[PDB]
Amino acid sequence: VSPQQDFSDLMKSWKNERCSPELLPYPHQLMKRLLNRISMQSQLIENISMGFLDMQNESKLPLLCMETELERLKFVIRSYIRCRLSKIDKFSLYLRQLNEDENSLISLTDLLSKDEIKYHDTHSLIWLKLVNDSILKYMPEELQAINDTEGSVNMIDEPDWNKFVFIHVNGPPDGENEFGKPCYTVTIPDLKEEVELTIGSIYVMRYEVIRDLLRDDKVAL
Amino acid sequence: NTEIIKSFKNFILEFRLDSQFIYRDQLRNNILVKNYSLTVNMEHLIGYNEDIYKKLSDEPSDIIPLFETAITQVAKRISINSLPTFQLILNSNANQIPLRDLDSEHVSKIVRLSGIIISTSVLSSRATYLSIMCRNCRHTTSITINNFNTGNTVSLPRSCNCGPDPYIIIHESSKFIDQQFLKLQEIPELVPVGEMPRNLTMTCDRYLTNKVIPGTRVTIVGIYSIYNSKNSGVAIRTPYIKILGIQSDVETVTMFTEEEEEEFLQLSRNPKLYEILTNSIAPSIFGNEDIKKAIVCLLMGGSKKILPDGMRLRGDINVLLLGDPGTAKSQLLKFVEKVSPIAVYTSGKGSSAAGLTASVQRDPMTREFYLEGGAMVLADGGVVCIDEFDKMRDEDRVAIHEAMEQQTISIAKAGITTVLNSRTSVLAAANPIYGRYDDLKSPGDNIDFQTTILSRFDMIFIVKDDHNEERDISIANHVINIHTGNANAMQNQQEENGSEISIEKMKRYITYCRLKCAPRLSPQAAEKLSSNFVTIRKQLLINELESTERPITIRQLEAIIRITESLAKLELSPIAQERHVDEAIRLFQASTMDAAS
Amino acid sequence: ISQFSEAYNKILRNSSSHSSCQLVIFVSCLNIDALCATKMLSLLFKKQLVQSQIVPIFGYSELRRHYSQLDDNINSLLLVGFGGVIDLEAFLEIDPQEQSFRRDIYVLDAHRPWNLDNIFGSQIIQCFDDGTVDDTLGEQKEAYYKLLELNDLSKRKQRKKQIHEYEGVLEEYYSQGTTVVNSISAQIYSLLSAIGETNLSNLWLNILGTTSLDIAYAQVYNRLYPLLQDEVKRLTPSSRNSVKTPDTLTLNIQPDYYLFLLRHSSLYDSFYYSNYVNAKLSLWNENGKKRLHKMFARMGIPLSTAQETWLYMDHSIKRELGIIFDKNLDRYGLQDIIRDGFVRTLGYRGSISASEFVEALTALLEVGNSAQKLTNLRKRWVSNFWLSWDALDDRKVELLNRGIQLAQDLQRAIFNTGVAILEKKLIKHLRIYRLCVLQDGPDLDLYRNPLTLLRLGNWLIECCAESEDKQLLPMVLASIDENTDTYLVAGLTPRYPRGTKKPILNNFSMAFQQITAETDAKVRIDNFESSIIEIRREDLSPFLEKLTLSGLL
Amino acid sequence: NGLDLMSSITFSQQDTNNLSHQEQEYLKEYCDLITDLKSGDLVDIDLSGSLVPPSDVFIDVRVLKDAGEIQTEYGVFNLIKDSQFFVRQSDVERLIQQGYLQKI
Amino acid sequence: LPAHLQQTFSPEEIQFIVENEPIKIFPRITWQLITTDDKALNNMVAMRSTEVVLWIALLLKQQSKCSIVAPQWLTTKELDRKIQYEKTHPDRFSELPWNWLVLARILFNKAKDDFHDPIHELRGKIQDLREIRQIKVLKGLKYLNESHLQLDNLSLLEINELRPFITEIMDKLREIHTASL
Ligand SMILES: Nc1ncnc2c1ncn2[C@@H]1O[C@H](COP(=O)(O)OP(=O)(O)OP(=O)(O)O)[C@@H](O)[C@H]1O
Repeated sequence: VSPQQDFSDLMKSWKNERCSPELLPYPHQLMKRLLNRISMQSQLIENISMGFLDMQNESKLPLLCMETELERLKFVIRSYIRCRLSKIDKFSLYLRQLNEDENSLISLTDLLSKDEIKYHDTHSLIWLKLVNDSILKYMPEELQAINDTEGSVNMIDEPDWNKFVFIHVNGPPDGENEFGKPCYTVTIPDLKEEVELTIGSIYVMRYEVIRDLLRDDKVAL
Repeated sequence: NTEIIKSFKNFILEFRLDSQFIYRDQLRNNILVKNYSLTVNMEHLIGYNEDIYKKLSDEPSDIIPLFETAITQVAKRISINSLPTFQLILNSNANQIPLRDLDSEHVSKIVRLSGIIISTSVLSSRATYLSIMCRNCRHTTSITINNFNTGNTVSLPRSCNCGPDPYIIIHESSKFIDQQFLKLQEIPELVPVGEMPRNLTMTCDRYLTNKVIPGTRVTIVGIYSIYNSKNSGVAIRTPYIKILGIQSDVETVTMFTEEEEEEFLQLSRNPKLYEILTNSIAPSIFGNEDIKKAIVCLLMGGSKKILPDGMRLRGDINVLLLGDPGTAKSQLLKFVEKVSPIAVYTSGKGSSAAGLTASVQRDPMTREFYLEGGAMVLADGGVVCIDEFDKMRDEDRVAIHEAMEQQTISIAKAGITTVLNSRTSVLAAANPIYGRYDDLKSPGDNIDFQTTILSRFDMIFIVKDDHNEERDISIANHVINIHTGNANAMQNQQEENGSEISIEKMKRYITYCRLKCAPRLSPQAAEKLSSNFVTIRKQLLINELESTERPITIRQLEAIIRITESLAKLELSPIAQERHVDEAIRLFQASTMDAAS
Repeated sequence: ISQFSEAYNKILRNSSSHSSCQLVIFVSCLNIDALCATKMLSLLFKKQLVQSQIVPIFGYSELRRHYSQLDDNINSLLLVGFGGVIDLEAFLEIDPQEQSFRRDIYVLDAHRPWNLDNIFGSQIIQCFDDGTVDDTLGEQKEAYYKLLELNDLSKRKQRKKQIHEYEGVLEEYYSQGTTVVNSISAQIYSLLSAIGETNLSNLWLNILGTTSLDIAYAQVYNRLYPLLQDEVKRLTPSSRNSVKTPDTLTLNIQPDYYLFLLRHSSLYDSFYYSNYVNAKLSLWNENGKKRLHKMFARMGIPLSTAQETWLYMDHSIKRELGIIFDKNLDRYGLQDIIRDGFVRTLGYRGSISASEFVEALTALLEVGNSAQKLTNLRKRWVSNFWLSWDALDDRKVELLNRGIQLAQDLQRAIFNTGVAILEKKLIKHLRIYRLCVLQDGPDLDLYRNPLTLLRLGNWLIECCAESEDKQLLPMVLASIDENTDTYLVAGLTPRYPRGTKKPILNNFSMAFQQITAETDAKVRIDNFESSIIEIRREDLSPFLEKLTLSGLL
Repeated sequence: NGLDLMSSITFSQQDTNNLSHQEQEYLKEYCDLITDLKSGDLVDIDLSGSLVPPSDVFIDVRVLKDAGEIQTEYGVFNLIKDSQFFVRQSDVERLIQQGYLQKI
Repeated sequence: LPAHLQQTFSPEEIQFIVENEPIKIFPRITWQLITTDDKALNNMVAMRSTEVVLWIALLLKQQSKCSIVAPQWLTTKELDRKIQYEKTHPDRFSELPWNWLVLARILFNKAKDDFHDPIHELRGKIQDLREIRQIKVLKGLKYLNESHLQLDNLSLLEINELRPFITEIMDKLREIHTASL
């Protein structure tokens, strides 16, 4: 739980999102371990600069390195929460359909935090109040709810579920569970032969052939 | 030499300015798309060594081939066989002695010129890689002929009892280059005492040919070597120019960069173009607002519909002026010549009207006929300009009737009978029967007999000579400003640099905005012109009851629909509007009542 | 009183925090030597890691409405060449506030007539008083030192007569002309050597400012032609050539000439300003094209490879000039051409020397763009100033050539009326000076900015640079372009034909105080340099009438 | 999304301020719905731009087309005409997107 | 909500993940570093290697009170063995420091006056490798099978440049293979 360890995991859990086709569970638990830290070190350099003001009725290094560092770490989470908004916007009709009827997944705390589901329900409301009174005044009585029955099925989902993404294999060498000849890797397609990864060779694949192996971070992006 | 070569493969892979490393970074970028060419830019070359330049600028032919072989080897290296040889393109800008140095020291020396190319020829073939067989022993060699002293650089040898010239030229493993024999004419302003100009001859290579149409200014760099043809007294020879790089001005086939239209898109977003061009076109013309609007729509044009049957609609306009002398009907016409992409100035006498369209002659090789000349074959897309439509009494009328309204001529002479294409646009300015008394008599007698030429034109201005005793003193104030003191060179650089458009930017501008957007008028706007026209014929026939005859027919009505298409090419909107179309009739309704007066 | 190493550490601690503890400098833009001194001071502050604020200022009446209204906690103001003569403390009052004051300025004036209140009376005015002048007006040690403290009416009257004796020695002082004795390149570069920062870019920068004064004096840079010869040898980067390196920015010395912009342009073009060298001999328009066609015409110059017969083929032809210019020694005696010269290179891209390089900076400062129109004109010169300061690094290249092509036509433009006024024959020798009033010829618009006018006089002082064994007085010109008769009139200096035995500075600024006090009907000193003032049309004709009688040389 | 005079949606597309003003209730809704999202984070992280990553601390910045006194916070910079600045990086992001300081 | 560069990375932040890896320095100077990823020291002894993160060391060279040491493969006498294992092997490229191209560009801007002869020698031995890598990639993608490629030693720069087309140019052909049946 060292702060170097408590940061390199964050960077790995930011880059993986930035080419993802679909959402991932928002790891709120590690964020709160550092949401206090960004307040504290700002407060640490808050008063410790003021002692340098009151010494002048020398050192210029140790102030400058502190000031640029924590805002640079602040820059990472600035992008990291905007791309959630950049992803939750389009997916709205799908995720409510995952959230309307009871099913295998709920929009949980480890899935989404407080403010974005406060954002989502309000923004999807005001979106519906643009199409209604300005456009759907002459909407007849089969086109009320905006979701596909049949015909053109595009008011439903983002089924981009075999978009290709470059993969870097970073399995922790402990043998442990060893199956293959060079190292322990597995694959299974839907149709083709099970030719697979070895250790760190960069490959290209679809998504549900790799969606299983990313719950356990043994292989990066 | 080999040593010299060792001094160029080791130079065109690490020459750079400060961390850009350019010459590897374009040679790779020219081997992907097939061009196989360099641009050395000799004034930028000098950073190595003045000696290696001076082994070039004092001696020829040897240097070009050694350099070419070095470049081919480097190109070959940037790969790992189908590898052709390359070609060079050199360019500098020292100064252009126009056509004056002829024999003194400028024989086989690097030189830079400026001219106007007028006459292209058909293509040809010379070889560059051969495979030669002997009769007696079936020997097999291969000889490459790259650079020239034309042919007869080296001939086929005698070596392999054995009879001489035992060798032949097969055609199974060969390559070929094309020459041009295009002819350069002097730019007709810089040899002035009293003399006619002269002409030279020049050939070139395939990967820099077919880059010129006749009617343009070009600058050109090359060699001044000498050939000798035995089809004149002393053993003489002839001059010609082997050329290297036509780094001329614009084409004047729509490939260019993106920043050229960036400002153009940044200007077209400002909706002030129409009112600002009337000032910015002609910076030395006192007003003349109604005529000035007509010239910018003539240069742009309309469209061309090949609608799904045989016929077509002639999508262009053709203005016509006439008026008193001293009222700018003539000096305005040289001004449209430079601003046009293609412009021809045959403005005098008609010039033997059968020779305006096409001409044949006995040709000295094979004693045959074909088609060579014409004043309308070279003026496609652009605009011609002529004058004096009174005292061409012989055959000007019979030579423009087929030339207009269909633009599909065909020569019925001794050889071919072919319908060659034309997309021309005419323009003229004439005189009435000495001007004043014509406008103080019965208002006919302008063209003495025929109205049939007037019905082919559509847009007609009539200027006059008032005696406004107020604005004329400003005109007398205007001419002394331009004529001496030359303060308009300093006034139109302190009002133009943020507001107006210079004279050469429009030549850049018009060729882009024509060749991109294909417009169409508004479909609900058709109620406007139909409601407009029905009273104009009533305004016509209210005059013929007064024993008055002549001219308005329906061809001008399908010209107004081209007029409203013209400013749509200016704004580059694919649809038209009604603020658009009401200003167009506002230009034509100031030339509807001209038939009454 | 201020040793050079002391004020650097003194100004260090007074503003070094990482907050808005800003120090600001002001700079006159109209002088070229004023610019280049400031540029090297900024970059050492970058590796001193301090915040800053750079504001130019051009108007001596505009100095009030930049400083004296927008100040919060600015403790360290800094000037370059502003208050050598006129006391700014009477101009801008500062009450004694907080002996160990709270707001501190320096000044970097470069002018010989100083003002003793600024150096003595240093409560806030901490001027650069180091070994600049060790003999700083040696009569000061009893003159005003008895003015500070000021039966006995036969003794005090003698003591007032001593004060009156001290009055005249302070009346002869503040009654001299001005110049710059030592350029501001000399001070700060010597200060940096006391700190010891070795970069040849500094050695490239500091020589430009002393090169700018090759037209307003003769021998101050002849005093420094030794003091660069050591530095190009002490800062020797290499003994070998060490070829093919595109970098390393090497320094050499080759003999260069007053036929300027030569290695950029065409040895042809000397065709204009070789007649300037014949205006430096005897003639400008009459016989020159009949005269010039032997010496500068070793060929009717070939334009086949001419771009590299002033670049490359001159290996043999300018070395023939190397053997022409000792047999053109006697041919006309024309020996204002041989000069030692200095040069820089780049590694590639052709050499550029420093003689022509100051020529591009002056011309590029010009072009590159009731009484309410002046604000939109006074804001133009500050803006186009800014597109020249950036032109001293390799981060920009492709606008340095724009001044090159704007050099060799404006000189053709400035000549195009100089030949007119010379054959107009309107130079009237009245008694002492010569008066010329350019009422209106053509092309009047290029004379609003004053920096063209000193060059126009620099060509016009040379048409009268014949023998003239009597009456060696410079002229005063006149022109007008805009409303209410602005008339930026100016004076010049007389020039020696390189034979200073008598260093004539100026006689006009003494008389300029008189006419700005007597008439008082639209007379102005709002323009910065004292050699240039303004005058009204109905007052410029009685301007000279008070000048033709007041002999103040 | 709020840097200076945010509620001023004027001097911008007034001819299409029959288009957008008739949909301003959505625009205003997004506006107000982004204001609380600037404060719904329990720690103040900026969301008004700054998308390009930082490089260093010290950046040469010029200014033009501007006047008046601005920047009441983080020290007043005394913004006067055509003046060079050479400052810390982290104070200029709320003015570059404002378009008052011009060049990096 | 960028909506401008979302599928990929701009080249202004691929350098941002490599600057947060450490290298060795030569310190000069004598709490001072409480950056939460710091390794502050006491009075620091010169002539001693220490693995320090790069971005503060770039800032440390601005004030100019230190000096960098080059990494172990940054001489021209060392890359010569790299350019022969590839010229005999058109199969793949063997041995790469995996972040090389973005490393030298930082190491030439303001890090030029440190090492013995980088200029006029090293950039010749770099730009050759900038293309011999990418000559190999043009033979590679013509061999595109279905959903299986083999890239072994690719930089972070080239993988940010093959990316934005190679995804959808095989995804679009993934339709006609799959949705055929
Ligand atoms: N409207 C005008 N504005 C400015 N200049 C004009 C105008 N009309 C004529 N001029 C001037 O007249 C001068 C000479 O014209 P020119 O002698 O060619 O007239 P012209 O040919 O007799 O007139 P027209 O073309 O009517 O016969 C030109 O320099 C031109 O500037």
